[PDB]
Amino acid sequence: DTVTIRTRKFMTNRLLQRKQMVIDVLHPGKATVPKTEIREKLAKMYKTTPDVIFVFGFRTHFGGGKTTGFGMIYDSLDYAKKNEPKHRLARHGLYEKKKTSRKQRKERKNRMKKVRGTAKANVG
Amino acid sequence: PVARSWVCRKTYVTPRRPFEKSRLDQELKLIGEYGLRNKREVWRVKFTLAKIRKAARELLTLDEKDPRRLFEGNALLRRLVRIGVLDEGKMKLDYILGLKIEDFLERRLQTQVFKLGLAKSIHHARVLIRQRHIRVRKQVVNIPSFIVRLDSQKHIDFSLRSPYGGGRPGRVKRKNAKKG
Amino acid sequence: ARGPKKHLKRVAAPKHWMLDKLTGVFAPRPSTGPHKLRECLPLIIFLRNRLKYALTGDEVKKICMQRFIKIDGKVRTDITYPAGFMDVISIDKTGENFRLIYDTKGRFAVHRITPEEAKYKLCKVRKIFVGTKGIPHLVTHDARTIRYPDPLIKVNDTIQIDLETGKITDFIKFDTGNLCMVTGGANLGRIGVITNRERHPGSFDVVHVKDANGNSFATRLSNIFVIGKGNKPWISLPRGKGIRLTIAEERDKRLAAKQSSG
RNA sequence: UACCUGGUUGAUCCUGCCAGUAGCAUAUGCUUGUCUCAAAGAUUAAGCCAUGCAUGUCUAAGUACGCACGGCCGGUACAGUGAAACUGCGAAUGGCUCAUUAAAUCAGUUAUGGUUCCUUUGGUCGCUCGUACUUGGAUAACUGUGGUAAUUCU
RNA sequence: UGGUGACUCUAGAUAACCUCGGGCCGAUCGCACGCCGGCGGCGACGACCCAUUCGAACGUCUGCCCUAUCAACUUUCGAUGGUAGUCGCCGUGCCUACCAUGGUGACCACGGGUGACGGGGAAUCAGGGUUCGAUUCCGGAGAGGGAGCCUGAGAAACGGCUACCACAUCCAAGGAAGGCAGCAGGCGCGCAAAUUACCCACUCCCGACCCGGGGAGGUAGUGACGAAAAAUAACAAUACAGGACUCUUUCGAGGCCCUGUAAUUGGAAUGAGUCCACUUUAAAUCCUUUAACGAGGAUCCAUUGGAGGGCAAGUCUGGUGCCAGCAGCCGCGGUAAUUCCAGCUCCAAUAGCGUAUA
RNA sequence: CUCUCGGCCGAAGCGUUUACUUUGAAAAAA
Ligand SMILES: [Mg+2]
Ligand SMILES: [Mg+2]
Ligand SMILES: [Mg+2]
Ligand SMILES: [Mg+2]
Ligand SMILES: [Mg+2]
Ligand SMILES: [Mg+2]
Ligand SMILES: [Mg+2]
Ligand SMILES: [Mg+2]
Ligand SMILES: [Mg+2]
Ligand SMILES: [Mg+2]
Ligand SMILES: [Mg+2]
Ligand SMILES: [Mg+2]
Ligand SMILES: [Mg+2]
Ligand SMILES: [Mg+2]
Ligand SMILES: [Mg+2]
Ligand SMILES: [Mg+2]
Ligand SMILES: [Mg+2]
Ligand SMILES: [Mg+2]
Ligand SMILES: [Mg+2]
Ligand SMILES: [Mg+2]
Ligand SMILES: [Mg+2]
Ligand SMILES: [Mg+2]
Ligand SMILES: [Mg+2]
Ligand SMILES: [Mg+2]
Ligand SMILES: [Mg+2]
Ligand SMILES: [Mg+2]
Ligand SMILES: [Mg+2]
Ligand SMILES: [Mg+2]
Ligand SMILES: [Mg+2]
Ligand SMILES: [Mg+2]
Ligand SMILES: [Mg+2]
Ligand SMILES: [Mg+2]
Ligand SMILES: [Mg+2]
Ligand SMILES: [Mg+2]
Ligand SMILES: [Mg+2]
Ligand SMILES: [Mg+2]
Ligand SMILES: [Mg+2]
Ligand SMILES: [Mg+2]
Ligand SMILES: [Mg+2]
Ligand SMILES: [Mg+2]
Ligand SMILES: [Mg+2]
Ligand SMILES: [Mg+2]
Ligand SMILES: [Mg+2]
Ligand SMILES: [Mg+2]
Ligand SMILES: [Mg+2]
Repeated sequence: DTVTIRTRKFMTNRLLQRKQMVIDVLHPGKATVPKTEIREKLAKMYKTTPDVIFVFGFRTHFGGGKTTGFGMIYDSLDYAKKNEPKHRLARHGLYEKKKTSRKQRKERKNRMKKVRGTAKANVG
Repeated sequence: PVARSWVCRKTYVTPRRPFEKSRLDQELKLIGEYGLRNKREVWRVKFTLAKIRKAARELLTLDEKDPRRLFEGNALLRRLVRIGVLDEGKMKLDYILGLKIEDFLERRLQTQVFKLGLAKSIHHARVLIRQRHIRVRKQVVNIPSFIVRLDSQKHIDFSLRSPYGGGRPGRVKRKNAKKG
Repeated sequence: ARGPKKHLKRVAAPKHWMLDKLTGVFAPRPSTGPHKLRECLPLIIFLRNRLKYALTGDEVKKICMQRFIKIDGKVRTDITYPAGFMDVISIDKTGENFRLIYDTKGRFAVHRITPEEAKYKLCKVRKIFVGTKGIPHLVTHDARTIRYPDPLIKVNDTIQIDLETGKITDFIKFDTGNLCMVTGGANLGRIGVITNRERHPGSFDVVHVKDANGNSFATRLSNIFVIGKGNKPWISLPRGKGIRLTIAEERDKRLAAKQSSG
């Protein structure tokens, strides 16, 4: 019941299709608010669904009163899917990486650097 | 190459003659009265003041009418005022050279807490600050040597998180209450 | 080094870009283009730093590929494409139109403009050469080269160019009693009226300029840029009227702004 | 902070160095709870080097007849994703080190009216009076037959 | 016609020239589909040549450490200048041909040395200096040593190639392949220096490209090079022990200040740690946020040097007896050692402190 | 210090030349 959302710098990008802003949080007793919570409070301010909003970079000040971050709120889910850097989509679980390491595709790369045409595909 | 800042300074200088009765006694007194940790803390202050005295001395050779003397001087005096050392009567340039160590050892948070009578001994104070019971405005300060600005002095508190002003009891009262 | 250099170290970037030591080893290295790199702005500095629109290089990239940004009415999809003094950035989506002028302090500032005024720019004429069947040629500071100009246009004259047709509408001749900005130098970003121009053969030509506050200073002729006829500038001026300030008075500017704030 | 003490003589004043005293970097001995920063195979051997990686690249817009996929509707020249290969571009930057190098490098200063310049930006691109509703041959991937202990061989 | 401080400039007119180891004039691609059998909108590549940008390359003026146990130097083989060329991208003894006999030097040439890459800078400093700058920015050089070229706008390129020298790998003995002064890591050298870690999220770069790639870079690990903040206790009572102000002729009294020591009591306060969850982040880590536990004696204990003088601090106590030993220097040690070896004490700086060396 | 043009003042001159001095502009960022 005691948690407070204020929004400091605020701007609208017509060109990224988003409401892009700074998020302030008052949480005097508690440990830092989890993001899945803060999205809800934030959501009910701008009346939009939870889905479409992305908060990050939360930092808590010494002595435990306040927390500062960024958030950005997209018009359509889809716009988000295009415009958002992917890892953030992945914290929501929309986008999924490939689990191959760097040594992996590096090795495979130098392997098929050694053969001619159709044979390249036969290597892994 | 890298993305890193290399800048740093030394915050103090160690005296030329290591052992002299005079220095040792005077600096011991300074240590005791304000409850400092080691001779370093004294040299630290002594050095920060020393810089100021150098700036001033190298303004004083310049003519009054010079833009730089006027501007740079007014800045220096202003900082020196708002920390609480100088007054606005004495706000001329030369009264700077009239400054002593004690004056900065005044405006340390450690001593301010003991002057405002929040803590009952100087050392009790140094503990109290480090123990996070102390706060400035809404801000909690963990450092004994935090120079307290003139205007920020009027609010120095017991920090609503703590037992003292903020009504939750500590570990110790908790245990004695769980036995009884 | 064998051949040309493609990187720019962050620290050696041009000062007035205002970059930080902390966030990288490099900086943008403006692509080759119309304005000299030392002098100019890259689109990515301007768009993500001055304007704050984009946070990172990548968000910017996503901006230029929706082909939003137009420089002089044409889409530039290159993010490091240099814009420079006296240049127009049009963003159609926000209806925002920026011209690039120098501050008093010598930095490019964000300066907003009427959609009307955005339809033209000023240029300096760097040289005049005749070529190919006696046809006269203009070269601006923008590198725009223009043929069949009015024979009355001589060197160091300003032209007004329609950005649509790329054709000169009318021009201002370089003379005492006209109104200029210093483009690069110590005095960069200042505005005044030409008092005097002294000529040293075999060297730089020295120009004296006087303010609206009556202060005077010199530059090299190449650094002068003639904005207006008599006392009245053709372009909109930036918020700072283009007159510098002794530090001392600027401090009091700030202070009065602190006492009137509340 | 514009600073000096001990040491020659039985004692004294000197010249005078030795020693002390404070920083600063490299090493090193002992010790070490907390947090923020952060240098780090330069000196001697620009001595030697296993192994892995450090430079690749496709839009709608240069070449697709790989069924590799699917793909629909199937005489549609070519629907579409697309490995490979040809083509284009890049590999001259960046990274490392300090052997050489003493008006050389280099710094400020100037010049190119004494030259070259991928690219980018703008200019030009029916100014020439004399099979085109489209031209010629080859080659790679691919198919196959191979060689050599050995290769990013052919 | 136009332009410069100045052209053998730019533009114009005339005669011709034009390389088969050829110069320009688009035999090309996409998306929309529309108009009166014809017409065309936007783009993508191309392209000779101007101009421009990034440059690059040669020149100008002034500036460098030590050395005379280097005083004359260069010129038959270009030294200095002249004239015509060749070569080059052009200016030039750059190179050839022919002439001239010059050019440099105590204002230090020429030669040698440098534990010499040059700067921006660093350390130290009253004023003046001295020393250092391999090292993150700028410039130069180099990729085992030399040399020589292909390709190209651009290399005399080394994660291209061709030799020779030095090294070293494979071999079926015919042959083949090498270049860590990129990142890691290994050997050797040494007084002397980190993980065969995770990443393209940031910063920028390259590409036909919004999409791919990057040991450039970023992030962790190791890190007492160095720099910043900063714990190891605070409080109260007593118990005294003491001391200063007040009262008393003194005895004494004081509820008034302080201080120590308390194998005195007392609960209050916290971080170190352990540790749920959040946050952090490309994924983690740390910090910060926060629940839960977590402080009374050898514990959750501070060490390094010192204790004759310089120089701060012992005429202690026991051992040694010109030995072992200390001692930077002056000195100490030969049976009462304020200097050794130790126990006690105290003294200096303090999460630091000693040694050696520039 | 002085004359030829332009709107009594600017461009044109020179005065022997330097050193010294003050002033301007140029001096990458870190
Ligand atoms: Mg390089
Ligand atoms: Mg000139
Ligand atoms: Mg004697
Ligand atoms: Mg004696
Ligand atoms: Mg000495
Ligand atoms: Mg902690
Ligand atoms: Mg080495
Ligand atoms: Mg060396
Ligand atoms: Mg290829
Ligand atoms: Mg290109
Ligand atoms: Mg073009
Ligand atoms: Mg085959
Ligand atoms: Mg000649
Ligand atoms: Mg010649
Ligand atoms: Mg000859
Ligand atoms: Mg050397
Ligand atoms: Mg040096
Ligand atoms: Mg260096
Ligand atoms: Mg290194
Ligand atoms: Mg370098
Ligand atoms: Mg090289
Ligand atoms: Mg080697
Ligand atoms: Mg090329
Ligand atoms: Mg080579
Ligand atoms: Mg290599
Ligand atoms: Mg290379
Ligand atoms: Mg290595
Ligand atoms: Mg060893
Ligand atoms: Mg080390
Ligand atoms: Mg990246
Ligand atoms: Mg990518
Ligand atoms: Mg690296
Ligand atoms: Mg670590
Ligand atoms: Mg150490
Ligand atoms: Mg430290
Ligand atoms: Mg920790
Ligand atoms: Mg305890
Ligand atoms: Mg001890
Ligand atoms: Mg002893
Ligand atoms: Mg002593
Ligand atoms: Mg003593
Ligand atoms: Mg010693
Ligand atoms: Mg001694
Ligand atoms: Mg010492
Ligand atoms: Mg500077």
